[PDB]
Amino acid sequence: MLDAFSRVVVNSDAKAAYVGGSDLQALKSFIADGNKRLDAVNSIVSNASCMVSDAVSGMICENPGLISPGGNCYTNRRMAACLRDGEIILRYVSYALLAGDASVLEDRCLNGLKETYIALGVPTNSSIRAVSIMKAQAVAFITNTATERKMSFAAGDCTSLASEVASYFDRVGAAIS
Amino acid sequence: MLDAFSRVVVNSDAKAAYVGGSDLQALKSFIADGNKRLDAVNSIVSNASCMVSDAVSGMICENPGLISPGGNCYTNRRMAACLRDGEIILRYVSYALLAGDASVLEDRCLNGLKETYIALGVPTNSSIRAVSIMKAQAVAFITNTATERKMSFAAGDCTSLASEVASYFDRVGAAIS
Amino acid sequence: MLDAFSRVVVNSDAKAAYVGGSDLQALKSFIADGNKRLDAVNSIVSNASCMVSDAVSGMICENPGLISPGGNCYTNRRMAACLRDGEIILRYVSYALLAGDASVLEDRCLNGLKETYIALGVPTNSSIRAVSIMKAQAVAFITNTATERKMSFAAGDCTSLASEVASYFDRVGAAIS
Amino acid sequence: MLDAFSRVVVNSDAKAAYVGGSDLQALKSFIADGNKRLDAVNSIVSNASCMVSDAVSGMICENPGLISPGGNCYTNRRMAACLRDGEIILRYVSYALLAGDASVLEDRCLNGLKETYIALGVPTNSSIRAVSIMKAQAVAFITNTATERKMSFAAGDCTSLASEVASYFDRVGAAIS
Amino acid sequence: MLDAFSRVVVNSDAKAAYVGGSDLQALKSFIADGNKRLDAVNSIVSNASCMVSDAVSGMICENPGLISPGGNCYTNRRMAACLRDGEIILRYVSYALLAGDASVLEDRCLNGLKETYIALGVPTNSSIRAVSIMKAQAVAFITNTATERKMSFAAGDCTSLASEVASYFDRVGAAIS
Amino acid sequence: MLDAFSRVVVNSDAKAAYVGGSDLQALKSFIADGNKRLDAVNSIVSNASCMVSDAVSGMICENPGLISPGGNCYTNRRMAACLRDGEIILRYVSYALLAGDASVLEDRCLNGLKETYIALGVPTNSSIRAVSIMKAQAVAFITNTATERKMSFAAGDCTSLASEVASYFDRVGAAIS
Amino acid sequence: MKSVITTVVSAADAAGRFPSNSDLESIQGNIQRSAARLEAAEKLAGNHEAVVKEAGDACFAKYAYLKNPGEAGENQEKINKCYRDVDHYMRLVNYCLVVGGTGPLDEWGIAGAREVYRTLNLPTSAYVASIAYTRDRLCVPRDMSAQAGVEFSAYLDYLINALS
Amino acid sequence: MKSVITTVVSAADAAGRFPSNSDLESIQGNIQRSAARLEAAEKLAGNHEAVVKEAGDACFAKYAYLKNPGEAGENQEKINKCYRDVDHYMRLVNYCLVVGGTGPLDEWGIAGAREVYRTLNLPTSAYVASIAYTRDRLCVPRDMSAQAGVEFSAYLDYLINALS
Amino acid sequence: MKSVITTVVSAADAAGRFPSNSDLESIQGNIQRSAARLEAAEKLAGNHEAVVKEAGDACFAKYAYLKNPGEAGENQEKINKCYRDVDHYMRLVNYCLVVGGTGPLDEWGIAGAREVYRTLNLPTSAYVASIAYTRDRLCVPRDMSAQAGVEFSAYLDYLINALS
Amino acid sequence: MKSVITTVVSAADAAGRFPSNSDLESIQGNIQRSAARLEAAEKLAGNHEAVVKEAGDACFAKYAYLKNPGEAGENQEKINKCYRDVDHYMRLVNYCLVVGGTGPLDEWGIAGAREVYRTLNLPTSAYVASIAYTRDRLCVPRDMSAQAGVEFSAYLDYLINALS
Amino acid sequence: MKSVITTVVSAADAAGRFPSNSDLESIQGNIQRSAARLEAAEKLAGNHEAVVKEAGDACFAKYAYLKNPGEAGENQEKINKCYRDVDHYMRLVNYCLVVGGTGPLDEWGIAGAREVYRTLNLPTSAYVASIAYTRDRLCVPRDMSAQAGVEFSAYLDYLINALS
Amino acid sequence: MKSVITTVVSAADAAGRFPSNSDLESIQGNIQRSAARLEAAEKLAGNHEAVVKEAGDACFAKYAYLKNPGEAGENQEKINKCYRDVDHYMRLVNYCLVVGGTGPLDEWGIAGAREVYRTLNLPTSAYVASIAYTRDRLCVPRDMSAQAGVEFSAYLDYLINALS
Repeated sequence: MLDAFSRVVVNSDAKAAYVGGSDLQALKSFIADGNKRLDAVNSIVSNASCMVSDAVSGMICENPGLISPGGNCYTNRRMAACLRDGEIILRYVSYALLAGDASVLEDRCLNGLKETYIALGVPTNSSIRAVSIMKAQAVAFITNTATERKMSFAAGDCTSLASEVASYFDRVGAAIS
Repeated sequence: MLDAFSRVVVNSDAKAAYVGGSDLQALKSFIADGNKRLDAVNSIVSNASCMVSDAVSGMICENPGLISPGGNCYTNRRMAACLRDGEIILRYVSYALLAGDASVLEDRCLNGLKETYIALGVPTNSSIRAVSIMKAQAVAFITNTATERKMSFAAGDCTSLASEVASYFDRVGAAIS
Repeated sequence: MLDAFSRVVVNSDAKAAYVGGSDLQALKSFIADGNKRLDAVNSIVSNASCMVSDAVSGMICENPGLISPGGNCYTNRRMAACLRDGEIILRYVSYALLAGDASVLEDRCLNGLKETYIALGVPTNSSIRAVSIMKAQAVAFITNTATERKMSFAAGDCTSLASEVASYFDRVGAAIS
Repeated sequence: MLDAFSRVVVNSDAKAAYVGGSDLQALKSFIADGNKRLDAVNSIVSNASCMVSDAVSGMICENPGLISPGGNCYTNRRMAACLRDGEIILRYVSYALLAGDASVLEDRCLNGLKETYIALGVPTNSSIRAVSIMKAQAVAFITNTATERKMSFAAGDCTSLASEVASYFDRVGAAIS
Repeated sequence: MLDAFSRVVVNSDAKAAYVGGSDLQALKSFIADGNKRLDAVNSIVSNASCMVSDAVSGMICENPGLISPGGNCYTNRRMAACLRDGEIILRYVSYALLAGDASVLEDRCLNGLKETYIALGVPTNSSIRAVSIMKAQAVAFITNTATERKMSFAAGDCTSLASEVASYFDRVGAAIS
Repeated sequence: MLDAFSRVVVNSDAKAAYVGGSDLQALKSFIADGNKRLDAVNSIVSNASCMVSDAVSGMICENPGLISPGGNCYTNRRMAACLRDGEIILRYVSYALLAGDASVLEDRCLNGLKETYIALGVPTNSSIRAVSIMKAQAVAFITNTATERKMSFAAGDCTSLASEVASYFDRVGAAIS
Repeated sequence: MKSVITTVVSAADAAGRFPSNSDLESIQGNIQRSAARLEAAEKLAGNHEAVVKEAGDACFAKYAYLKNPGEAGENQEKINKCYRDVDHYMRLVNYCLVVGGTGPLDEWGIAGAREVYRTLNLPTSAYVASIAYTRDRLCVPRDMSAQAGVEFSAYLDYLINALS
Repeated sequence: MKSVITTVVSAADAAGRFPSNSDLESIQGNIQRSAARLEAAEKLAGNHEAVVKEAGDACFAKYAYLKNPGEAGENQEKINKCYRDVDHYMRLVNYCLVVGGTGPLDEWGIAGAREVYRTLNLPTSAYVASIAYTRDRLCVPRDMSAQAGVEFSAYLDYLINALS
Repeated sequence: MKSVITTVVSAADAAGRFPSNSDLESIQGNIQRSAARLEAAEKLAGNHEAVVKEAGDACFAKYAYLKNPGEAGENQEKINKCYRDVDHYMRLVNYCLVVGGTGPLDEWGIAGAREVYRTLNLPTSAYVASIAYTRDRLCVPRDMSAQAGVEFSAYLDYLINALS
Repeated sequence: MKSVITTVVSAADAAGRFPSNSDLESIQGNIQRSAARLEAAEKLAGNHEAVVKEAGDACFAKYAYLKNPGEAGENQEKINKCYRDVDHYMRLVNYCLVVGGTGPLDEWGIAGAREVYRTLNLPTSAYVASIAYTRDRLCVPRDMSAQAGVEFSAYLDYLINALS
Repeated sequence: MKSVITTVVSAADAAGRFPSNSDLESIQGNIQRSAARLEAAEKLAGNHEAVVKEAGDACFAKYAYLKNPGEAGENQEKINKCYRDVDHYMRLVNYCLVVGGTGPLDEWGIAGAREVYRTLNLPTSAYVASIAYTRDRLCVPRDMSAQAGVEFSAYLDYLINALS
Repeated sequence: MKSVITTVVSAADAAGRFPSNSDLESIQGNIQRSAARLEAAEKLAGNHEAVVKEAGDACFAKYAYLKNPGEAGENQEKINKCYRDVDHYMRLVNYCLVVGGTGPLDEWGIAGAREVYRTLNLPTSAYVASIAYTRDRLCVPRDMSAQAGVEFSAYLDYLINALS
């Protein structure tokens, strides 16, 4: 896996190029905005059980067929596997936000997930709805605008961090669509 | 794997339906005919070495090319693998008759057998002839009409049990055709 | 794996035929030329490090893009894997020459190598050039006509042994082309 | 593992003796009283959760130092291990009562347990108290003399089964003392 | 494992000494008499089945309690294990005779056998009788003095090879006593 | 494994005590002096190759019989194993210095080493000399008093870190004596 | 799906064995015990709405707190899901009585339940209250024969122990 | 030792399970089938000497070449071990009928038998002749009841199939 | 024990590596964040008795049904163990703040907790009520600095998430 | 296919090694011993019909019982398969003598033979009778040189031991 | 690619864990130490041609033998490859200083280097001479700050130890 | 110890086989090739002191930079260990020629050699110079017969290839 810094190094090595002052402004800004990124990750991990519970329950209340017989969340075994998948996806999205790079998500989570869901009969459309609800929750927590819980932060702009996490959630739906 | 009873349960669960008196008549009859099914299974298992030996020898005397060079029963190693496959198939057919359901046969024997035989160059047509001879033997033993051995039973109708075992043998040829 | 002798046996068994005097002249000649074959194999194994080093360096000096970024020998890790593959190929070619049969090469080296190189992005064309240089070296050593090293032999014709090893090298390029 | 029947066969095999009428009056009685034995095992397995939690809770309330720092039930990790061991021991005792022989308990549970507890620092004296509480519970359930639950039985006497289950519990403390 | 040659090298390495003419007269003789050694090993391996069955049968006919209940060859499972051990021991002795050194027998067969037989309750005294019968057989075959079979040899003397194979058999009883 | 912080927590947990101001003056000082500790570990890991080769070379030049036949550094295989062990021990000592606690060294390196060296015939007395030479090297590097290299530090005193690394080296000989 | 038949077939398969006498003898127990458990299954199939109503009512009677905002039963739709769940379990008990084993409870009711109830904040005590109330409410011989009642009770106790 | 009880207990133990309904139901099969197999065991126990003589007699009647030099019944001592072996097998059939399972045959008579008979050059057809003669000699209900003969015959066929 | 130091050392040891720059750089993170978490630990150490009383009080205020017969706080001894447990968890939060990692909670409070609370029929919502009340009671900078409260809150949320 | 060459190549491959001096030295044994075994192979190739006739005749001479109804040689087609099998084995002995190893017997004759002869009720003693008669019938120097005879005998003894 | 971030993420992943406080605290070390190593990276990026020229010159100054026929530097193209290699290594040192870990050296410079230098007969002493000369040539504070110099030195020493 | 005999025995042991014809045939290769390799061993044994002096001499003649400060032959004690090592290798070549296999070189000289020479900064080209000089110094039949020189040269090349 790569992080924001080794991503720059991989791009430079492709041109046999040293990383110099020209190339470092984004990375110096990444460092200067580092406390905000640690806060963003804390806001998600601190609410992760409620996010998954609420996102999967949401997917179901909107499409109650999922819990009918022959539905894919019918039985405790299936529902537990689905909640497990919501937590795994959220885990790898949180790694991507900590690292400032999607590689851990793409390589260890999304690689071969479409093929797995196809084989298993896991509805990729319902999955994407669960992920879209977790995107909505994640942006609310990073920006301290969740309706049912606020956390403690020095006031500042986290727009970029909210945009980035939204982009990671969007890759999941891109990979399994 | 399923049995005659959990097959009914799987069909009912598909309609979120309780199993009640309406649905139980076949299963109460399965129970009432239970001693005959135990006898049927005993008649096959008690003759299983002779069935396999005779069925594979039969496939060969009808198609003596199988034991020519480049034939698939040429060499002791190949002949032993073929007799082994006859015994395995007969084993899973006997499980299906004991259970009153084909699932153990389909899931643990026939799943991926066509693909295996294709890869190995095992002639699926000659295999089907071996299986058809074991079907002929099995029906003869269940009905106590084998020419070379009779066994001990209280007199009664075992037509249904003979029809059922014939249906299991027929699935093998269906799966690898 | 087969050798020159079990190759004859496999061909005879296909016709359910004994190996007799008619069939043995090639094999009696194989035996009579045996010391030369042991010398041929010694001439290759005794120079194997220099052959691989020189063959891979050769592939590179002719196509210096291989060691540019995005080239397949760029980095020490890649270069080491390539030199490793040159040594493996040369090893299995030396087994084939010792045995007087290509089966160990085809079965344990070339089986699935094209598919592996495709998956890995290993350039099959550059690989074939490395192998063609090792063919050129091998023929020079078997015939004691290498420009930079001579070895000790009783004088005699090794044309057939040079032709045979060239045929083994040619199978590699055939398998991955 | 042995059951009441194969125990007799092992004893007879030591004398190269056939099991005859002379020998079978214990086993025919074992069969005659078999419904009582099924009821006894049902009465244990139906209350097994409550038995283990009550027994471990009782061992602790008599010896509260077990849950102080340096105590072997201190931390949730240790309390969970202890509850697991209570359940494992009760499960093996229930198998011994179902089979009418101690071999499964001795072979699979008690062989190596003393050496293990000594290695881990599991107090054997406290373990033996937990087991003695489960013995009193099981004797109460088998004889339908529990204060907090009654279950449903045809009128008769299960004192022999209660004495037998007590003997299996007693083997645990004999092993680990 | 060591052979007669590497044994000499190990002894010379302990003195940091080169193996010179002084040292080589045993090994040149070992080579000179090599055809006799190949004949000796052939005479054993050609009769190995008969040797093991006759030796184990002889151990039993002298000590019939071995096949009574509680006896260590009672049951087909135990008789098969004992016959297997007779074959294993003879196979390792034959390797020692082929190599002109006991190391393969000591390292791979005898190291841990005493402790194993004691653990299993394999009677070492009866094992040593089986081995002594195989020693007498092998000495007879090597010297072409078996009563029930003659084999084909150029005229000469193999008393040294017979003494050597006896010394390897004797190491078995030395290990397990 | 424990570090200086979790060591304090383990000691406090034994008393069921909270870690308060009273308890934290060692840990606040550990943090205050943390830059010195990072420099100390850097000074070791930057010279680790030279330290191991010099220490093993020193053990040998004082006791040259170690490289004579029957000597435990005789052969390249044994000298390589010994150099590997020197590196392993130094790596575990460096972890102990980074963590401010001996547990990783005791748990992962020293637990079982004496019994292992006795089994292998590794001379513990010579091992302890190698370790004492690495102790003198590390104390010199930490205090920037090596004769052959100076490294770069802010002016101050690292005698406490030098005493601490010496105590970790001393635990090695305490374990294997 | 665990039953008398699948247990002995699975064991024969793991050893590469044809069915033999102990397998047939096991399945004869099937024949002997079936009347009692099919009696219990038909009674439960015939009257499950009434049984489920009593069981859910018993849950909410014991734990009025469930109806409080934030809690598992805070609104009417959540309360209706609770009675649905109790019906799901009683339907799996009907299946166990037909199969003659715990397979249907194990596969479709118990596997994953701990994760689900933990994650959705559904108190296991409420489910135990509904099952326990049903076991205790059973009336022999009013509702069924003694041995039908033992079969019914065994599966309710199995589920309680699985939740505990 | 393979029996109804050891099969269901070993299955429960593999899965870390208490005994459950399908296990009790299997053992109820014991109670039901035991009368028939115990009758077979008692009849065999009471008359094994005469059964074994007929069995060994049939073997040597069918295969007179056994009594030739270098063959398996070439002296009286080897013939006596042949009858002893037939006795051994009938004693294991007795044990199978008591345990209600093949375990005694499996462990004490079949395991290793191919290796032993191959190495000692004892023809398996000779053993099959003795066992098949006994199977076919059986006269119901002269010698035992119908279902005692079904139990007895099932172990004899089990042994024949194991040797074939 | 999971901490900055044990994470990087265990990673180095898995790969047979000496400590390198990224490992030293991680531990520099300790030096930077330690002031905030040690302030939280000291404040908790100095006032845990009052924190624990409020926490247990909030649990029984929210869930009065606990004090009923057969329930988890049905006598004074069981109520006292409830406060003791809340104290246990606050002492592990103190330890987490000193180590700079979840290790103390992980090893001593969370591992096995689901099994224990399930078997002893202790409702996890009762523990979550006590922990969440403490989290939400926190008043900055009255009780500690902003970043001490961030550290304290992070372990309390870690524990809530572990129970959910 | 086991020979001098495939043994040393297989060993070199398992260790990732180029051929080295012990490998070449092994194969020199190939050169030395080939004349003797190719002599034996050519003699057997030249006269196999006559050898096979004598071997099958010896089988049926020793075991007249084979011709009895039920037995392995009960009719003329079964008797002809027996002589065919003996020819198959003599053809594999010819192959072993050409290859200079047991590979052809091992792969094409011995592997699975125990299962086949057990399942089709073909007595192993009959096959041993045919092979043993051929080994004993060998006449040195009438049929071949002494060392051709040792090579021929070794493969016949190898097969007998494989069947025993 | 080993860095502060990938180490703690990889460890969280192996345990199936969300990021937690020790992970965030590690990455704060990233923030603290970055100025020093990015200073060293920018200086090396700005002046690598001059640094590489001095390092290669130092190699050939110490080992004139390299220029002899047969040797690694026998002609001008081989000498130019040597300076290219030193530039490759200095570029990987620049990358390590940007990433804040040994990942780029480990993956792209060290892995396989022993095999490559052994096989192409490139003496490891020459590479160490170039790296050591660069480490020793560093001039604080002329070239960079003290702590930039520690970061630069650490990666040069890491590479020397990797080659030794 | 790798030799003809240990190769074929280890192969037989892997497969649970007695020695068979291809194994005896391999060892006949020993008898045939032994004269040539034992002549090489005896010549080396009788003249190793003079061979070793020429070899070490050629190394220091080719690589005079070894005698410089901080390099591998910087004092007389280090030069003496260099000749001792060349002697060690020639004694292992002697052993290879006696065993008829690479085993002595493999186990006692090559295994670990890359690690040792890398850690002690001993350039492998220095060892190769000594070995190649000896290989190329060989004069046939002045120093030994043609096929003794083939055996000697083969081990020297084996060692050079192992260091390259």
